[PDB]
Amino acid sequence: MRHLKSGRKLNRHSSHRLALYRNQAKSLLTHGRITTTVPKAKELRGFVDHLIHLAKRGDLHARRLVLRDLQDVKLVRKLFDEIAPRYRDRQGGYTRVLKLAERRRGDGAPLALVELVE
Amino acid sequence: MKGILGVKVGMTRIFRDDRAVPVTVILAGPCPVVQRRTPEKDGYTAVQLGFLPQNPKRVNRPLKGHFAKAGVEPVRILREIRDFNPEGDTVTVEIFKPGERVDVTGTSKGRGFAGVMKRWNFAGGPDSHGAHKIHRHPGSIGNRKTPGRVYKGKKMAGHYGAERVTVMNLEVVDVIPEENLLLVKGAVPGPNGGLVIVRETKKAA
Amino acid sequence: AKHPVPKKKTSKARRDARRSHHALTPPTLVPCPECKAMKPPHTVCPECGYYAGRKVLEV
Amino acid sequence: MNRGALIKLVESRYVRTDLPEFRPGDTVRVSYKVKEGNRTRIQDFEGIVIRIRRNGFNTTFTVRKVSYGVGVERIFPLHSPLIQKIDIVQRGRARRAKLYFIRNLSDREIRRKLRADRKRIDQDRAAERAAKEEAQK
Amino acid sequence: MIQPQTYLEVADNTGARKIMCIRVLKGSNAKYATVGDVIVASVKEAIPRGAVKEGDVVKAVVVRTKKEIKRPDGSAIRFDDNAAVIINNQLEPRGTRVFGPVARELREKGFMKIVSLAPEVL
RNA sequence: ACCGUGAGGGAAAGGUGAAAAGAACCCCGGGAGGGGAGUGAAAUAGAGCCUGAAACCGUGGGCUUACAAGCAGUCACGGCC
RNA sequence: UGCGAAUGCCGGCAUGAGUAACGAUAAAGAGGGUGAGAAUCCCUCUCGCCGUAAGCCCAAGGGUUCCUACGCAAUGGUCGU
RNA sequence: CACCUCGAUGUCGGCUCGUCGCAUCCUGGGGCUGAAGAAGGUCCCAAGGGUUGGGCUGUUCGCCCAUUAAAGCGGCACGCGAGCUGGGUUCAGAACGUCGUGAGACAGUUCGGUCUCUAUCCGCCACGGGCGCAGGAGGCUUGAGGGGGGCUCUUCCUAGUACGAGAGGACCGGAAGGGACGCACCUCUGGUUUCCCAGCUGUCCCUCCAGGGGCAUAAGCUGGGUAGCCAUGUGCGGAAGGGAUAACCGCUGAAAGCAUCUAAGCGGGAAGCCCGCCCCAAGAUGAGGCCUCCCACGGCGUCAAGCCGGUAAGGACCCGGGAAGACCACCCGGUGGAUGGGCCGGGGGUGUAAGCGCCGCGAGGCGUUGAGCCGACCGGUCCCAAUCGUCCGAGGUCUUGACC
Ligand SMILES: [Mg+2]
Ligand SMILES: [Mg+2]
Ligand SMILES: [Mg+2]
Ligand SMILES: [Mg+2]
Ligand SMILES: [Mg+2]
Ligand SMILES: [Mg+2]
Ligand SMILES: [Mg+2]
Ligand SMILES: [Mg+2]
Ligand SMILES: [Mg+2]
Ligand SMILES: [Mg+2]
Ligand SMILES: [Mg+2]
Ligand SMILES: [Mg+2]
Ligand SMILES: [Mg+2]
Ligand SMILES: [Mg+2]
Ligand SMILES: [Mg+2]
Ligand SMILES: [Mg+2]
Ligand SMILES: [Mg+2]
Ligand SMILES: [Mg+2]
Ligand SMILES: [Mg+2]
Ligand SMILES: [Mg+2]
Ligand SMILES: [Mg+2]
Ligand SMILES: [Mg+2]
Ligand SMILES: [Mg+2]
Ligand SMILES: [Mg+2]
Ligand SMILES: [Mg+2]
Ligand SMILES: [Mg+2]
Ligand SMILES: [Mg+2]
Ligand SMILES: [Mg+2]
Ligand SMILES: [Mg+2]
Ligand SMILES: [Mg+2]
Ligand SMILES: [Mg+2]
Ligand SMILES: [Mg+2]
Ligand SMILES: [Mg+2]
Ligand SMILES: [Mg+2]
Ligand SMILES: [Mg+2]
Ligand SMILES: [Mg+2]
Ligand SMILES: [Mg+2]
Ligand SMILES: [Mg+2]
Ligand SMILES: [Mg+2]
Ligand SMILES: [Mg+2]
Ligand SMILES: [Mg+2]
Ligand SMILES: [Mg+2]
Ligand SMILES: [Mg+2]
Ligand SMILES: [Mg+2]
Ligand SMILES: [Mg+2]
Ligand SMILES: [Mg+2]
Ligand SMILES: [Mg+2]
Ligand SMILES: [Mg+2]
Ligand SMILES: [Mg+2]
Ligand SMILES: [Mg+2]
Ligand SMILES: [Mg+2]
Ligand SMILES: [Mg+2]
Ligand SMILES: [Mg+2]
Ligand SMILES: [Mg+2]
Ligand SMILES: [Mg+2]
Ligand SMILES: [Mg+2]
Ligand SMILES: [Mg+2]
Ligand SMILES: [Mg+2]
Ligand SMILES: [Mg+2]
Ligand SMILES: [Mg+2]
Ligand SMILES: [Mg+2]
Ligand SMILES: [Mg+2]
Ligand SMILES: [Mg+2]
Ligand SMILES: [Mg+2]
Ligand SMILES: [Mg+2]
Ligand SMILES: [Mg+2]
Ligand SMILES: [Mg+2]
Ligand SMILES: [Mg+2]
Ligand SMILES: [Mg+2]
Ligand SMILES: [Mg+2]
Ligand SMILES: [Mg+2]
Ligand SMILES: [Mg+2]
Ligand SMILES: [Mg+2]
Ligand SMILES: [Mg+2]
Ligand SMILES: [Mg+2]
Ligand SMILES: [Mg+2]
Ligand SMILES: [Mg+2]
Ligand SMILES: [Mg+2]
Ligand SMILES: [Mg+2]
Ligand SMILES: [Mg+2]
Ligand SMILES: [Mg+2]
Ligand SMILES: [Mg+2]
Ligand SMILES: [Mg+2]
Ligand SMILES: [Mg+2]
Ligand SMILES: [Mg+2]
Ligand SMILES: [Mg+2]
Ligand SMILES: [Mg+2]
Ligand SMILES: [Mg+2]
Ligand SMILES: [Mg+2]
Ligand SMILES: [Mg+2]
Ligand SMILES: [Mg+2]
Ligand SMILES: [Mg+2]
Ligand SMILES: [Mg+2]
Ligand SMILES: [Mg+2]
Ligand SMILES: [Mg+2]
Ligand SMILES: [Mg+2]
Ligand SMILES: [Mg+2]
Ligand SMILES: [Mg+2]
Ligand SMILES: [Mg+2]
Ligand SMILES: [Mg+2]
Ligand SMILES: [Mg+2]
Ligand SMILES: [Mg+2]
Ligand SMILES: [Mg+2]
Ligand SMILES: [Mg+2]
Ligand SMILES: [Mg+2]
Ligand SMILES: [Mg+2]
Ligand SMILES: [Mg+2]
Ligand SMILES: [Mg+2]
Ligand SMILES: [Mg+2]
Ligand SMILES: [Mg+2]
Ligand SMILES: [Mg+2]
Ligand SMILES: [Mg+2]
Ligand SMILES: [Mg+2]
Ligand SMILES: [Mg+2]
Ligand SMILES: [Mg+2]
Ligand SMILES: [Mg+2]
Ligand SMILES: [Mg+2]
Ligand SMILES: [Mg+2]
Ligand SMILES: [Mg+2]
Ligand SMILES: [Mg+2]
Ligand SMILES: [Mg+2]
Ligand SMILES: [Mg+2]
Ligand SMILES: [Mg+2]
Ligand SMILES: [Mg+2]
Repeated sequence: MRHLKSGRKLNRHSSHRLALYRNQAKSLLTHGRITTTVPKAKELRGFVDHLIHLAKRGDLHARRLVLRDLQDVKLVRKLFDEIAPRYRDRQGGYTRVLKLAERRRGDGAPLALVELVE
Repeated sequence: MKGILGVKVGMTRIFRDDRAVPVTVILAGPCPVVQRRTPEKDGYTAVQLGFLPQNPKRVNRPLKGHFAKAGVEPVRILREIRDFNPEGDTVTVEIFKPGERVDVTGTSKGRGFAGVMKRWNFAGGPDSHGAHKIHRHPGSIGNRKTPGRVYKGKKMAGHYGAERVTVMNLEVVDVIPEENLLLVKGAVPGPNGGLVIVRETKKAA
Repeated sequence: AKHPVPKKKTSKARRDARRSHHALTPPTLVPCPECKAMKPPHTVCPECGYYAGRKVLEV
Repeated sequence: MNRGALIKLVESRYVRTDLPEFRPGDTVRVSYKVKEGNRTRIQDFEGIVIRIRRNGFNTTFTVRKVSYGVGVERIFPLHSPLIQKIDIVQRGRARRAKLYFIRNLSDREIRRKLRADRKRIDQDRAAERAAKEEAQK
Repeated sequence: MIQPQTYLEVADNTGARKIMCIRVLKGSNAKYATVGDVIVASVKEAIPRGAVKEGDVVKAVVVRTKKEIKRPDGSAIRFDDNAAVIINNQLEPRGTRVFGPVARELREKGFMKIVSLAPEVL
């Protein structure tokens, strides 16, 4: 059953799934565009959006908050200086997820694009 | 035999006569009668009773402005009321006085493939001792060579829920016409936001 | 090797009858905005696919 | 239609504001209207509030006390018509939402564990010493 | 909810300390006894020279339960133990004097002397 | 060969054409393979090569079939090719 | 010297079936590179697991498995550059 | 008895799941009584439903404890091991008694002793795909025929009345509470709530401090915990009523003057039967109905029914999703849009964050601060994404009677 519950479990246990998102985050916040499976993407939006919207607050508390998930002292700087500002007038939707037509061969996995918005 | 459509809103307790009254708030909005159909050209008596208004013309050509008040066809005209002939136009919550019993028909929450034991409250197996991969199993399903088959209605696991269910003889704790609200106490089927139809009781009829 | 087992070889008729639903369905394709080539809907059609969203440019 | 909860939030005209502020941890005395064989008295019930079940209307709180050698817990609806009134008799420093742990603890040791929230005590008083002044003149 | 096999403290001076439920006296097949319900029990522990002896099979009425009792006014009451009062077949208490609180559900269930003898009715 | 520590056990597996003349070159392909060209009396003799049966798997066509039930055939009639 | 049966013998091909399974629940993610082709090869970064080991050194046994170049038909339980 | 089965038809008991019979254990209805009443006895009708929990023993059975309206008897391979169990029986070890010179043996005893992942057909529970229902569509429906359900106790009023010397104590009628069972449900009560919040230990790490991260499960441990899913929790059901009947009770009434409930007739009369309630249901090929839509193309088929295109009303594909769901199906959305994500507000949980200042030698304490963080719940908001499109889809056979 398991009705109006929110949040895919991606054939991973708690720590793995969590440690996954954190990793896809650093990647995205590092290259601005990422290719994954549609589902791992659909789920990445929210995880990152939050991290960004918390960068729009700039206050050190929020920095330390984002450190929990991203752990890298730079990259966070980059997030706080380069990436955050670009959205100061954009509230929500700091991310885009566009599907691709080609499917991972010998596995069939449908892929999607995940880029920072604007 | 007054009937009316509506959506289960939620549940809450009331307090009356210094007593807690658990009730289920159903919204029985104004129901624009769009057809009637009598023993003339039908053989029975009822009232098509379109509900929620909506429809920025997702209505296509099967629309019926035939019966004047279509007031932009509603999402769910579905379901008549059978042997009900309203105050001419538009049926509302006014047909119900506090103290009347009612029969609510709903669509029970779905549980998908539900095992025997839940579907049917079977006892299943022991969780210890002998045990062995049969803890939630139905046990035997027959005899031997005679009859040499399984009965026609054998209770087994299968889809369970998401079906027509009518909890009967419910008290009408209160009715608030200002907002088309109706308060029955207790057990109306289906989820919130699901569609239900409230009818006269069958204890008297 | 063990417990339940088929009692009779399934006929050519009855197996192919099982297959009556194994038939495939050709991919749903749509003509591409810019390029003339065909590509599946709602996908960044692989030849500079979009406009507002980065069209994974083959340009 | 999306009125939703604000609709159900309407039926609540039994909502009730004539009641004081209290938190799990501090002890209160709640006067409750009880039948008692035909007649009707206003029996009191005094003890530490163990829990508060916030749910808008029909949130409920539980109070426990040791009545004649036996501990008792009572659960009242925070907006119940039968509660004529409720007076706080002392503030307590919870440190933790639900305080079930005091059950296997009852004695002196529940004291020096819940230890009088002076901060909130120093209110109340000063909050009634300024409402007793700015009410007359 | 008291059940065959369940142990009850004895809230009277009949002489018993602990009784153990042996049957809940309701229908043909009730599953649990609660406040105001009468049970049959074996006396498991008892004070020397009291009215009741160990091994005695007796009747009792449940005055307290660890499982909360729900009331029509929306509230609930809950005690730290399950206690009973040994009674004769007329359902009159066997000994004088009862100790500790008792659920008001007792009066509602027709046990008038006990509620009276109770030092507090909650 | 393989199996067995060992004594020991112990198989499968033949055939293009008269002659390699065993398919230069070109096209598709990463190859494999195939398509033309070419050799030959013959290339469904192309080297997984004489003949190439049966089970078995396909593609195309004719008749036939979604209210009928059976050792599947048989005897009748009727249709359609 | 005539095969349809010997749970016959040798071989070929069927059914079950696109079904069970793909061999420890230590765990993965992205970027870049190579390439006809890449979840599976290379490199970078992040993550996880061993640590009286799942690290290292001997003796057996094994006998080219070693290093490198060029390769992917088969062997690799998928794919493979 | 030795008829199928020894190229195998697994054997007691338990568990699970039932189903049927009635020679009825209870409840309903009756006749007789050596039936005052109440309570029984005995026989008749009746199979709708119900038919408890424990101690002992492998036990079935039975004895016993506590109850009950009752603690019914049987069949189904002594129902059910491709469903479980394996205590008993019933291999190999060992021992006792007993028997035998012995090896060994015992419907005698004792302790131990491998129960085999894959369902092909039928059958059963579910869910689709196809074609059909002669024009094609979108809605709403009738119900042939099925299925579900069907139990019962206590107290009170009647009335301490009828009845009885008394003790006891009805009928009939009426009221309120239960037990078990069923369906639904989340407000309450109570669970869980795999990362929603906090606290804690060891270690490793980022950054020395402060603050944090990994691992200690597939949550490290602990205290809590929304939504959902749930019972211990909540609502509601068994009916009422109509009709026809059983045993039986009668009316009228001959044969047979009288008499007879019966032979012609009629009336009462069961928890049972048929309806009624609930659910399914037109593949009900007997494929029903009503409402509303699109229409009566182009070539061919020269005639019989057709063939190929575009098309119309619609419908799929694709995509965002869903208390719907294994896949499918179903439902809602798809920019003329609040569908999911994000953001915002509210609810809810946790229970006073970091930083700074003050007090303390210190662990820590106080304030800022109900702070901070915050899954699912109620909403709002086009910031992100449902872009753009593709394909499928009637033009209606014939006969007959009625109509302008
Ligand atoms: Mg998997
Ligand atoms: Mg972990
Ligand atoms: Mg569901
Ligand atoms: Mg069920
Ligand atoms: Mg249950
Ligand atoms: Mg059960
Ligand atoms: Mg059991
Ligand atoms: Mg169990
Ligand atoms: Mg076992
Ligand atoms: Mg197990
Ligand atoms: Mg069997
Ligand atoms: Mg075939
Ligand atoms: Mg003794
Ligand atoms: Mg060897
Ligand atoms: Mg060798
Ligand atoms: Mg050969
Ligand atoms: Mg030769
Ligand atoms: Mg020759
Ligand atoms: Mg080339
Ligand atoms: Mg060639
Ligand atoms: Mg040639
Ligand atoms: Mg030639
Ligand atoms: Mg030739
Ligand atoms: Mg050739
Ligand atoms: Mg030839
Ligand atoms: Mg050949
Ligand atoms: Mg040849
Ligand atoms: Mg060959
Ligand atoms: Mg030759
Ligand atoms: Mg050949
Ligand atoms: Mg063919
Ligand atoms: Mg038929
Ligand atoms: Mg036919
Ligand atoms: Mg058949
Ligand atoms: Mg035939
Ligand atoms: Mg013929
Ligand atoms: Mg022969
Ligand atoms: Mg043979
Ligand atoms: Mg061969
Ligand atoms: Mg299979
Ligand atoms: Mg399978
Ligand atoms: Mg598998
Ligand atoms: Mg594996
Ligand atoms: Mg690359
Ligand atoms: Mg290249
Ligand atoms: Mg990778
Ligand atoms: Mg890669
Ligand atoms: Mg791998
Ligand atoms: Mg060596
Ligand atoms: Mg080698
Ligand atoms: Mg090497
Ligand atoms: Mg190499
Ligand atoms: Mg290879
Ligand atoms: Mg290869
Ligand atoms: Mg391979
Ligand atoms: Mg392998
Ligand atoms: Mg290569
Ligand atoms: Mg014989
Ligand atoms: Mg013989
Ligand atoms: Mg055989
Ligand atoms: Mg066999
Ligand atoms: Mg008899
Ligand atoms: Mg009877
Ligand atoms: Mg009598
Ligand atoms: Mg009798
Ligand atoms: Mg009988
Ligand atoms: Mg035993
Ligand atoms: Mg018995
Ligand atoms: Mg016996
Ligand atoms: Mg018994
Ligand atoms: Mg039986
Ligand atoms: Mg027998
Ligand atoms: Mg048997
Ligand atoms: Mg077995
Ligand atoms: Mg058995
Ligand atoms: Mg045994
Ligand atoms: Mg055993
Ligand atoms: Mg001897
Ligand atoms: Mg023997
Ligand atoms: Mg034994
Ligand atoms: Mg042992
Ligand atoms: Mg034994
Ligand atoms: Mg098996
Ligand atoms: Mg069969
Ligand atoms: Mg179908
Ligand atoms: Mg027809
Ligand atoms: Mg019917
Ligand atoms: Mg039935
Ligand atoms: Mg029926
Ligand atoms: Mg039935
Ligand atoms: Mg008397
Ligand atoms: Mg008298
Ligand atoms: Mg009566
Ligand atoms: Mg009742
Ligand atoms: Mg709730
Ligand atoms: Mg709850
Ligand atoms: Mg919860
Ligand atoms: Mg640490
Ligand atoms: Mg460092
Ligand atoms: Mg530190
Ligand atoms: Mg580590
Ligand atoms: Mg480690
Ligand atoms: Mg681990
Ligand atoms: Mg943790
Ligand atoms: Mg808890
Ligand atoms: Mg229950
Ligand atoms: Mg009746
Ligand atoms: Mg009748
Ligand atoms: Mg009658
Ligand atoms: Mg007469
Ligand atoms: Mg009669
Ligand atoms: Mg009659
Ligand atoms: Mg009845
Ligand atoms: Mg229906
Ligand atoms: Mg029809
Ligand atoms: Mg109609
Ligand atoms: Mg879905
Ligand atoms: Mg749609
Ligand atoms: Mg669109
Ligand atoms: Mg939205
Ligand atoms: Mg909030
Ligand atoms: Mg503080
Ligand atoms: Mg602070
Ligand atoms: Mg200092």
